[PDB]
Amino acid sequence: WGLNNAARADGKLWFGTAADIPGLEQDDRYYMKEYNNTHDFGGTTPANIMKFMFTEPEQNVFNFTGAQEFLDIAFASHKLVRCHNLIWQSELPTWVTNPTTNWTNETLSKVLQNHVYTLVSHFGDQCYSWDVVNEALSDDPAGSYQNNIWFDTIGPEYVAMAFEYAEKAVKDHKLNVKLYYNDYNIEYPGPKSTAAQNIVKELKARNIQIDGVGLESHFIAGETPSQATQITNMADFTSLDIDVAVTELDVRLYLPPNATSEAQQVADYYATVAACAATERCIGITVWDFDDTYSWVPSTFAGQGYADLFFQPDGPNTPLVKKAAYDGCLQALQ
Amino acid sequence: WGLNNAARADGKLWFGTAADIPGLEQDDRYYMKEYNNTHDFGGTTPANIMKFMFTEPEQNVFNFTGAQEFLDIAFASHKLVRCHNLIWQSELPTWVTNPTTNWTNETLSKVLQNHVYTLVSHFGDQCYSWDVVNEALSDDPAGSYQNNIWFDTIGPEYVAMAFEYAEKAVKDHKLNVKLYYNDYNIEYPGPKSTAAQNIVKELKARNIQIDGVGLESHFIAGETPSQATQITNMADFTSLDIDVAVTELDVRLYLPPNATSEAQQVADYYATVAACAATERCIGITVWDFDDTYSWVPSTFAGQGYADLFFQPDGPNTPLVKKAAYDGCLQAL
Ligand SMILES: OC[C@H]1O[C@@H](O[C@H]2[C@H](O)[C@@H](O)[C@H](O)O[C@@H]2CO)[C@H](O)[C@@H](O)[C@@H]1O
Ligand SMILES: *[C@@H]1O[C@H](CO)[C@@H](O)[C@H](O)[C@H]1NC(C)=O
Ligand SMILES: *[C@@H]1O[C@H](CO)[C@@H](O)[C@H](O)[C@H]1NC(C)=O
Ligand SMILES: *[C@@H]1O[C@H](CO)[C@@H](O)[C@H](O)[C@H]1NC(C)=O
Ligand SMILES: *[C@@H]1O[C@H](CO)[C@@H](O)[C@H](O)[C@H]1NC(C)=O
Ligand SMILES: *[C@@H]1O[C@H](CO)[C@@H](O)[C@H](O)[C@H]1NC(C)=O
Repeated sequence: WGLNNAARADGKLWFGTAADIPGLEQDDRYYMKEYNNTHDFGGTTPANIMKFMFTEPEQNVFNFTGAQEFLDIAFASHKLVRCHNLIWQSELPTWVTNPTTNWTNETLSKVLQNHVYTLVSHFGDQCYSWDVVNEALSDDPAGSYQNNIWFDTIGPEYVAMAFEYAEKAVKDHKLNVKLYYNDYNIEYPGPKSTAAQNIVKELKARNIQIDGVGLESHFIAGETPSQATQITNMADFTSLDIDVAVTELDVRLYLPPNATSEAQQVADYYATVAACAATERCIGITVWDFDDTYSWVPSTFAGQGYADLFFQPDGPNTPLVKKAAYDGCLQALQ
Repeated sequence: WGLNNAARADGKLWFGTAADIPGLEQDDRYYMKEYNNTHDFGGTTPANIMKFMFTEPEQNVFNFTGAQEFLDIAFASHKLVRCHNLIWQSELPTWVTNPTTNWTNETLSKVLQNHVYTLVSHFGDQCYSWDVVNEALSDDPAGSYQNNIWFDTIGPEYVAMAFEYAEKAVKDHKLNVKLYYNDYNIEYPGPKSTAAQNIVKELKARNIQIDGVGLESHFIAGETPSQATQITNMADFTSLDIDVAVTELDVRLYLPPNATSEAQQVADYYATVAACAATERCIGITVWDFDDTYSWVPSTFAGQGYADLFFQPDGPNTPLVKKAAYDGCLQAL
C-alpha cells in the first residue's frame, strides 16, 4: 500500500511524480523500480522533454520522439500524464529568443498558435492535461504580468490566446484533455494568487476553456504555507468552477539537514498533501521527482537540497532510502 | 565453524541467505567473500531473478540466463537453492498487468499453467524447492484470499492449479523438487496462519502435492513472536504431514539502534532459529540477505533498518562487521 493507492482511495486521480526521462534515470534500476511502482505513482509529468526547445527545436520543425518515449514508459505503468508545458519564458530555443529579424505581434502570435495547436493535436488523449501557460505572473510587483518574449511582443492577450488555440485543438480532435494554468507562489493568498484567479475569471468570461490551476508547491522547509493557508487558497480557486492540482511539490532544506529541519520537511509534505486531501476538487499531488540524486534543487538553489521523498546514500544505481517525508504524505492521505 | 555447520549438525538442510544476484552485490568483494562462505551459508534464495517479470518478459518467451547465473554461483559454494517464485501478485511484466486485451479465466489460467510448468520442468533438480505460490492470503480481513490478477480472474482455484501444474512437471520429468507455499504473518497462531493451514489441508484432501510451508519471518525487534509461540505454530503446520522452513528471516529496528533494541534483536533472531531447531520437520533457516548495506528494509520502511547479521560501517566495498545477532543464531543452534 503506497501513496497512489492511498490518494485514489481518497478520491484523487493520482499520487504522481515528475521524471527527467528520457535521461540518466533510465540507467538506474533502483530509481526505475520505484518509478514503475504503481502503489506509489499513478501519475507522472515529463520534467523536460515536452518543453518548447525540445519539441520545436527549429521554427516549424517538430520533434516528438523523446516525448513519445516518455509517454510509452508512462503508459506501461498505467500512469496518467500531465503534459508540461506549452508556453513559458524559459527553455526556449535560440530561434525564438534570438531571431535574426525581430518578432512582431503578428509573427510571434502565429508561432505561439502553431506550437500550441500542433502539440495538443499531435499527442491527443495521451495527455490527461496540458500546462498550457506556465508562470505568466510576476513576483514583483506580485500582481502583475511577467516580462518575457511572449508578453513583451503580444501583450497580456498571449495567455488567452494560448488557451483559445489549445481549446481549438481539443475541439477539432474531440479530445478529453484538460487545460491548466500552472504557477508558483500562488499556493497562499496574496496578490499573485489573486492575479491567477483573475486570469481564470477572465478566461471563463470569454468562454475560453480552462479546466484547472496547477499549484507548483516548490517550498522551503519552514516557509511552506500552513495546511490551513493552503486549504483556503485552494478553495478560492475551486470556487471558480475549476480543478486544482499540486503539480511540482518538493520541500527543500538548507544543507546539511538536521533533526529540526527534517522534522519541518515531514510537516510541510504532510500539510500540502493534507490540504489537497481536504479539497474535493484537488485532483492529485505530483512531486517534482522523488529521488534527491536527480532533483533539480541543488543546482538551482545553492546550498539547498534534500528536497525529495527518497535518496541514495551511495549515489546513482544504488539502493534507495525512503525518508520520513514519505510517511508524512501517506499519513496525510489516511 | 559457522551457522551452516551448526545447522547441519542439528539435522537441518542449511543455514541460508537470500541474495540479490545478479546485481550490485557481485561487485562487493567483502559481501561475496561472506556469501561464498559455506561455513555460514549452505542454502540460498534468489531475491529477484527468478520472478515472473524476469523469466517470462514476454508471453511464452522465457529468459533463464540470469537465473542460471544465480544457480551457477550458488553451485560453486555447494548451496541448496530455494527457487523463488512462480505465481505472485507483484513484479509482473506489463504484458500481464497492461494487456492489449482483457484476460479471461481461460487465457490467464493457461498463462499460469505454462509459466509454472515450464519453469519447474526447465530448472529440474537445480532447485531443492519452488515457492509455487507466494503470499496468496490477505491481511485484511486476515482469513481471506488476497485480491490479485490471478485470484480476481481465475478465482481461489488458482492456488490448487499452480501446485497441480507444478506436480505435473515433477512427475513428467521424475524430479525431486519440493513444492512450497510461502507467506508472511503466518509465523504465529491466528486467522492468516489458520488459512494457510487450510490451503494445505485442501490440497492434501484433493491429492495435490504440497511438501512444505515457508514462514517468511520478516519481524520487527520486540514484535517477533516468542520462541514458544513459533514452536506451536510450526507444529500446527508439520502435523499436516509437511515440512516447514524459515524462509526470509530478518529483524528490523527503528533507527538508530540502541542497547535495548539491539538486545531485542539478538533475542528475536535467537527465538526464531531456536524454534526451528526445536522443530523436527523445520528443514532450515534462511535470512533475507545478511548485510545491512543491501537489505530491502530502508527502501521500504522509513526510519528502519539494521535488520541483518552483518553490516559495513564504512560502506560498500569495505569489511563486514559481524553483529551480536550472529551469535544469537549460533547459540540457538
Ligand atoms: O520553478 C521551478 C521549475 O522547475 C522546472 O523543471 C526543470 C528545470 O526547468 C530544468 O532545468 C531541470 O534541468 O529539470 C527540472 C526538473 O528535472 C519546471 O518546468 C517549472 O514549471 C518550474 O518553474
Ligand atoms: C520500468 O518500466 C519501463 C517501461 O516498461 C521499462 O522500460 C523499465 O525497464 C522498467 N524498469 C524496472 C522495472 O526496473
Ligand atoms: C529529435 O529528438 C531526438 C531525441 O530527443 C534526437 O535524438 C534527435 O536528434 C532530434 N532531432 C531530429 C530527429 O531532427
Ligand atoms: C537546522 O538547520 C536550520 C537551517 O539551516 C538551522 O536554522 C538550525 O539552527 C539547524 N539546527 C541544528 C543544526 O541543530
Ligand atoms: C564467490 O563465488 C562466485 C562463484 O564462483 C565467484 O564468481 C566470486 O568471485 C566469488 N567471490 C569471492 C570469493 O570473493
Ligand atoms: C531504544 O529504541 C526503542 C525503539 O525506538 C525506544 O522505544 C527506546 O526508548 C530506545 N531506548 C533508549 C534510547 O535507551
